[PDB]
Amino acid sequence: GIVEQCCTSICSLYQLENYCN
Amino acid sequence: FVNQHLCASHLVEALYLVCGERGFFYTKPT
Repeated sequence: GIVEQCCTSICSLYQLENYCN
Repeated sequence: FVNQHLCASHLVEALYLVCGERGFFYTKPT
């Protein structure tokens, strides 16, 4: 999931957009 | 907006800000 991946990696708004696909 | 790791509720808030209308899913399964 997103929570686990962004816990362990940087998630800028550019990256976060990919989960709004 | 800091470009760091987002583990806390701050991740759900930030996704909600970029999506605008909750076009995403998932929460801690418990």
